[PDB]
Amino acid sequence: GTSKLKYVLQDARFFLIKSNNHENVSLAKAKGVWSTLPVNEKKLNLAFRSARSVILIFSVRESGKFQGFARLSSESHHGGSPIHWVLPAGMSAKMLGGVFKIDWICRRELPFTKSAHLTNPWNEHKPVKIGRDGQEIELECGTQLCLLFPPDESIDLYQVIHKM
Ligand SMILES: Cc1n[nH]c(N)c1C#N
Ligand SMILES: Cc1n[nH]c(N)c1C#N
Ligand SMILES: Cc1n[nH]c(N)c1C#N
Repeated sequence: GTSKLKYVLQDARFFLIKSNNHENVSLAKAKGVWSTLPVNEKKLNLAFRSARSVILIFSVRESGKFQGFARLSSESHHGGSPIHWVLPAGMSAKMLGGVFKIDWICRRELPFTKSAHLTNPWNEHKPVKIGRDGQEIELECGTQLCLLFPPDESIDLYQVIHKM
């Protein structure tokens, strides 16, 4: 069902995360982690303290799809095991902030064609697929976007509910 999912999303905050390649999303899905530039790291740390759930919705550039969504389980931290991100020409591993732990809620894809009816008030009411890495998505838009994803029957939200 969708009842536990709605419970996790109640009063949540949502952020669009844009990866330049599939490899970084694969790493995030395998290891339960994400690292972003310091400008976004500061926004996510503030959001984590402010809301009962902070949801990252991932999209690989030029893929025409979202690749899933996850909930922050921690603020960012440094000094952990290294993560071999594949970075665009211009981004360096030192330039990345710390590492956030994340719990995946859905590892399934959603094509942009399916979210064409959702606009984001925090990005001039443009379609929700449009946004820079780190763009915040307003509550109602973000909730409806997450509810469009196919259910991921491999995930049990019971443990996520307990972290809240
Ligand atoms: C209203 C409201 N409160 N929490 C939500 N996920 C919503 C929506 N949509
Ligand atoms: C890794 C990572 N963190 N933030 C990004 N825009 C990427 C990529 N590609
Ligand atoms: C991997 C990894 N590097 N840093 C972390 N906090 C993790 C986790 N979990």
